[PDB]
Amino acid sequence: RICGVCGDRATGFHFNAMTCEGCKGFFRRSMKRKALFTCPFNGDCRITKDNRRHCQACRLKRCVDIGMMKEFILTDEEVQRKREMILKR
Amino acid sequence: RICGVCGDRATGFHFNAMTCEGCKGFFRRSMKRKALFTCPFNGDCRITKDNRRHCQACRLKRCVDIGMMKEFILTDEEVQRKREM
DNA sequence: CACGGTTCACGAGGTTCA
DNA sequence: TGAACCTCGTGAACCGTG
Ligand SMILES: [Zn+2]
Ligand SMILES: [Zn+2]
Ligand SMILES: [Zn+2]
Ligand SMILES: [Zn+2]
Repeated sequence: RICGVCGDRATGFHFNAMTCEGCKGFFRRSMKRKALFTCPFNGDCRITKDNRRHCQACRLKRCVDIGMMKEFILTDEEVQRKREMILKR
Repeated sequence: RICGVCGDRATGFHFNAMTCEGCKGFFRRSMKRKALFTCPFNGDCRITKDNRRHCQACRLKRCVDIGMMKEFILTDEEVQRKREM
């Protein structure tokens, strides 16, 4: 269906919210990288499939608000223990 | 395509507008200095690739008249925090 | 299939130096 | 001023396990 962050074509659930592939990734990177973003405008930017790269603060706050969750992102160790298991197959 | 300010060949989007490399820089430099310009002639020079730099006031105007947003310029703070790594 | 991650080409922000 | 260059954030493709 539709991405709950930017409106774009969703591709399924990601981190617990219906989203597109861009926002799936923006959300994982942003949380892992612990980025802190700051809106250049008013803090209530209207996110769309085309302007979403313009306000990260608003995009990120939106992800969290529609329900996306960091706890679903793997930790480095979980990834490692996981690379080890695919590389043991 | 073509630069929305001078007609030069644009290099991609810049501050949210299709623009050449020079107008890109001119915009960012002006805004980072708040630089206010005045125009030596009337107040509507026709900006071209050639003259382009003879009227700062009219150019910066046209820049804004086509979308370029000073908000997309990195803040002294962000330009810094980031300037570390 | 669903949904975690990884790969890699590409856009757009800033910087250098003539 | 602006050509040329350095960076890294993006997202389309794609891999792998549950
Ligand atoms: Zn989205
Ligand atoms: Zn915003
Ligand atoms: Zn131009
Ligand atoms: Zn003028």
